[PDB]
Amino acid sequence: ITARTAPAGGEVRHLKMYAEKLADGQMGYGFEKGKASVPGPLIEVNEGDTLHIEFTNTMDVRASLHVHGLDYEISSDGTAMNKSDVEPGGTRTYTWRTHKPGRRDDGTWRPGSAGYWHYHDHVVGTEHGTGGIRNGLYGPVIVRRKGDVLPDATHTIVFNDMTINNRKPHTGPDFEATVGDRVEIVMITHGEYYHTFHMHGHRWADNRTGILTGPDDPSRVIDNKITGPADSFGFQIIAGEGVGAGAWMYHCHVQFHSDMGMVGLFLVKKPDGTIPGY
Amino acid sequence: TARTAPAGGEVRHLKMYAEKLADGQMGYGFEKGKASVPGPLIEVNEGDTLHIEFTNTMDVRASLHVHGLDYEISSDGTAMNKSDVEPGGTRTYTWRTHKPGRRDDGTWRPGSAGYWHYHDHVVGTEHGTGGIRNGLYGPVIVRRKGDVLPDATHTIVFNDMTINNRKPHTGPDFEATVGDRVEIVMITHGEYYHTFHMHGHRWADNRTGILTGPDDPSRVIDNKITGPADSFGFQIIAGEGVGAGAWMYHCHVQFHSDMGMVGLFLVKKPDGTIPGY
Amino acid sequence: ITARTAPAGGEVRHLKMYAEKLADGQMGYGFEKGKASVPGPLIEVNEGDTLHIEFTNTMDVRASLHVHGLDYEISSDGTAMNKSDVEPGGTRTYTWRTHKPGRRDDGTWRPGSAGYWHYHDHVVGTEHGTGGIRNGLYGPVIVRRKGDVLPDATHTIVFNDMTINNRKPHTGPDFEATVGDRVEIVMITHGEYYHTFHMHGHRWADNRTGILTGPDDPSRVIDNKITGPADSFGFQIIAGEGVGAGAWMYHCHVQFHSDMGMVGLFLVKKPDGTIPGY
Ligand SMILES: [Cu+2]
Ligand SMILES: [Cu+2]
Ligand SMILES: [Cu+2]
Ligand SMILES: [Cu+2]
Ligand SMILES: [Cu+2]
Ligand SMILES: [Cu+2]
Ligand SMILES: [Cu+2]
Ligand SMILES: [Cu+2]
Ligand SMILES: [Cu+2]
Ligand SMILES: [Cu+2]
Ligand SMILES: [Cu+2]
Ligand SMILES: [Cu+2]
Ligand SMILES: [O-]
Ligand SMILES: [O-]
Ligand SMILES: [O-]
Repeated sequence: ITARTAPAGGEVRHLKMYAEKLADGQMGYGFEKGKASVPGPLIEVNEGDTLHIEFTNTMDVRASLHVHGLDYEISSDGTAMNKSDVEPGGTRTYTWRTHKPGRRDDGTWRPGSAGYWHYHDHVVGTEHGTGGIRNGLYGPVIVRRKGDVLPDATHTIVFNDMTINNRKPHTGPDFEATVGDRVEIVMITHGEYYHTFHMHGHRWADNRTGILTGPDDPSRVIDNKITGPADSFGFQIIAGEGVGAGAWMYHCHVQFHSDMGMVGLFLVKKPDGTIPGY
Repeated sequence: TARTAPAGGEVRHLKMYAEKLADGQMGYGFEKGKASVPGPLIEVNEGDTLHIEFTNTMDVRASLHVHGLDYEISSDGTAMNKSDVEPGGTRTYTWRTHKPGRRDDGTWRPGSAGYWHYHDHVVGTEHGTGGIRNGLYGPVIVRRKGDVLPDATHTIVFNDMTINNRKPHTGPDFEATVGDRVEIVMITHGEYYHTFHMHGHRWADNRTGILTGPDDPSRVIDNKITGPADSFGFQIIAGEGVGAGAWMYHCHVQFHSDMGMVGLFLVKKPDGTIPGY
Repeated sequence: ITARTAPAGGEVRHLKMYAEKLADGQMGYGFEKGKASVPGPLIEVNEGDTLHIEFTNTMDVRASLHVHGLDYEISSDGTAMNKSDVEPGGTRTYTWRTHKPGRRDDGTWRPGSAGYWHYHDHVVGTEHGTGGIRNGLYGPVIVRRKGDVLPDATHTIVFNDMTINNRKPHTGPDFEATVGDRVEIVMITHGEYYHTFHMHGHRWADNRTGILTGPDDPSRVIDNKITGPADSFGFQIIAGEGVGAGAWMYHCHVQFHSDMGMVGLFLVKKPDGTIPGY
């Protein structure tokens, strides 16, 4: 493999994070005050890393940080029940850990932390974060295994109820690549509805990485994936591989959802920057 | 050095009843007056045969239908095939299981092993809609030789918008000690899709919920979409890498968790305490 | 393996197809005028094959052909946006390609096209084909890998909203086999609803082929599979294996759906043609 690959983990990392009310009534996470986003910023670590997150709640209601997949003690689970949320104006340090896979004392195989995961609020509106998730308090987390192939770019697509990334219907988001780029997609679902994520012109493996290890990998190859609230998966594709440049739609394939605006464009450009037809 | 399942091939006999419960629910049991919702766990090894003498103590027809396991049409539990049971009647159902292996044509026949379930097929409608709603469902585990055995098995059924037909916000809660090998059988019934989530723990999305080793490509998840009659299971080490605590499990459909589809996996320290209580 | 198996692909194939309004208001695809069907005809190719489809729209509204899984250039994506649909009475040639898996220049493993796929309209009623799909413009596509086991027969089961193959409730379809037949099912979902496909007396592997490669195959074995709009999977079973002859139900296991008529029969006959009980 002459693609770039992830190194062995084991670093201690520190991060500052905020929750902020946005002017339009949404709520977002950010690494810097005044720079919150929906979805929140991507967090990327290597198996074995530890992450300490000093989280400041700048809002006038309690809020928290809850993460899927990664190791955390009960004091970092982000729930009111376990006294793990954060009062208005307060600050709390959360700790997320990750571990490599390996053989247990009893001979069984402990799975590693690697995967496409996500974080979100757990106390805004209800004790399950229903109002916080609705308002935009969610973001992606990637844990890489040593040797995983690294992409040119990562895009995050969140089906939150009947919106993509809390955007107005029929406003994408769109993103751009050049034929041949290695593009990574993190796909997260939140809210009340099931969805089916579909991409024109591209396909991926329904496994941890979205990639086949080789000719022995039995994972199915798909272009359409059912998802429900708090499901997270990811994959990498070679933009335009075997199909060329174009305005490649991605959308939820539930027909009513598609018709109501759950559609975006994967704009794959020729080496001269053009898109066939535009 | 964990305990593992032996090779199967025994003929087993079981008595089972369907009973109307005082509150209007219906449940299966191994003994009259000891019916439960979910019904009792049935556990066999690949190659075993199970003969179930089933007695319907209710005033309506009822049946037993099973997923995954081999049965002849006379044991499919449907009215169509005359395998339901009249009120007060008794019928012997036979379920079989087989090991995987090579067919004459060189193809690979899959075994019966898996996390399965049984349920009524004739109460209320000819698809068991009323019987399932009333509580006539239960788990079945078929083990492959060499499968790792747990310390304890718990059954979690999302039946419409309830867990195990319980009132909203009443669990069920389960208890373990840090380090216990805990097995979960997860079954869905009714009209709704759900997403099963556990705080602090994760499992492999494959037959056993466990990876065979470094080559196992199965994804590792903590959130699984499920629909009516889906069944899966897994094993976790309670509190592994995360410690003791009151660990929530719930459906992650936001309205469903808000409406009460939540329980607690109470993982105790060796002194019996739960951090915070 | 002394079963029949798929050969290596790499042929250029040509096909004529039509879209046709049916007397009852449905719309169907066909290989010949007056022989349209819902589902449309099965298209079956080998990895490496190319397929040129000369598609004629005989209807009074625009219509198109969009395919999942297979390689196509943007000019064959079947969307209005990319000028890829067909005006009333018009004709257009679509090209679908397939490729085998293999090693990329960077050492990564490119997945092949093989799988259980499907095609459908993309412009009737809305720009996502909502009206065309509703009316019956969908059909199965199988791409075989060299060495794949070939069945005795293939049946296509489409959960389209709350119908099977657009049929009236409680009218099947029913299929017939003899104990020991190798039967292939292509299972496609369309519309607005999620479903769970269940077959009495039989089970399959939740992987690309529905079959285990051997004792090392980790895929789960199931008899109940959740599906959403534009999901497609398939499998092979040995009719009556270990269970014998009988009227074996298949249905959606959503209780309201089976009660409302999403039920059919897999009629597995003894060598004398009878079905136990009839
Ligand atoms: Cu939670
Ligand atoms: Cu959707
Ligand atoms: Cu498409
Ligand atoms: Cu969550
Ligand atoms: Cu049934
Ligand atoms: Cu739910
Ligand atoms: Cu969680
Ligand atoms: Cu069932
Ligand atoms: Cu589309
Ligand atoms: Cu259905
Ligand atoms: Cu069944
Ligand atoms: Cu489609
Ligand atoms: O959660
Ligand atoms: O069933
Ligand atoms: O589509």
